[PDB]
Amino acid sequence: SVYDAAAQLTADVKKDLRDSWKVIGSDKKGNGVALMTTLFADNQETIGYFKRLGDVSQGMANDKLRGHSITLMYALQAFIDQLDNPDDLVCVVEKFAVNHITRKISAAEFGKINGPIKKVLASKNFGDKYANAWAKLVAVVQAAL
Amino acid sequence: SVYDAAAQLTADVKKDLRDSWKVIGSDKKGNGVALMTTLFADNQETIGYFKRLGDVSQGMANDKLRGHSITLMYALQAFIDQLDNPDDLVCVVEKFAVNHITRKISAAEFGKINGPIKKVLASKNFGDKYANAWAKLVAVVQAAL
Ligand code: HEM
Ligand code: HEM
Repeated sequence: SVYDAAAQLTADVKKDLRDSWKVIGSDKKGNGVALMTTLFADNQETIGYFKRLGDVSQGMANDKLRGHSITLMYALQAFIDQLDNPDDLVCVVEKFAVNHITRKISAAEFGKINGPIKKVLASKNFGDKYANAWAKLVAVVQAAL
Repeated sequence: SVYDAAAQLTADVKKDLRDSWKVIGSDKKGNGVALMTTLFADNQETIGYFKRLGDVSQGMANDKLRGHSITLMYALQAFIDQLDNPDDLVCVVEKFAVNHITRKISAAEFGKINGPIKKVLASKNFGDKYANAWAKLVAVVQAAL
């Protein structure tokens, strides 16, 4: 359950999330778009869920993609900000899951974001330790889908 | 249209928005919930749009309401962060409008949030000067609906 997955965020895992986010969340537009383009490149099958965004290969020049990418980073920001209180992290995660459930996005489908995150982290000199920490966070959202 | 509404966001308006957000945004859970509960108390009819949240009379103690309230504050954070680049503000505001248009929330209906904002600001001692600035930000969103 989401309450059990949230308890998997141990002390060091939370610390690593904060340390990496400090750098990554420093450029929400840049890292946000990079995150989305990497997803579409490594998992072309997910582009179908984003028909409304139009020509996704345009990248930064696509206003709708840019708007979505920026917005996505604020959701991550919200998660990081709730790490201190498990009860608040959970209600924020379930709130966020509502619309993804409506789009019929499964836990397995959501998990495809781990690849893009690992690559963006690596581009910033953050290794496997950090990618695994983020996977743990993503797993909390997966438990709610 | 949205671009034109953004044009009303002058240097002084943006300054007052950033100064007031520095305080209001420091307690997203507290002020977020205060905003929602004030909206429900002053305009009971708006509760119709929030059936999913359940017993909203519970306030902060209602996990779903608390979850939605915290999340709402990150949308405002996004707007505030894009104030210096109209191009980014616009794409973020339009991205934000998508779900509200789908819910059939008109510009007039959305405008009902102005009262709650004015009251929350006043509780922190931010007068009409600041309330007018925020009304202008809400007007940019209204232009997108
Ligand atoms: C780090 C992971 C992710 C984050 C933080 C994230 C964040 C968001 C946010 C904040 C929104 C806007 C609010 C809403 O409508 O729910 C959204 C929309 C959306 N998300 Fe997610 N999401 C993530 C991953 C995914 C994945 C992996 C998929 C699909 C395989 C997905 C599909 C969608 C779709 C289709 C939309 C609507 C886009 C539009 O039409 O503008 N999301 N997501
Ligand atoms: C400045 C004011 C407002 C902000 C910043 C805001 C922010 C948000 C955010 C971030 C979400 C989550 C993403 C989404 O589903 O779109 C949302 C959801 C929603 N908003 Fe807005 N909103 C505002 C005012 C309103 C108003 C006035 C209404 C209606 C009278 C409204 C009705 C809704 C509803 C029904 C949801 C879904 C709630 C749920 O079932 O969890 N919003 N809003």
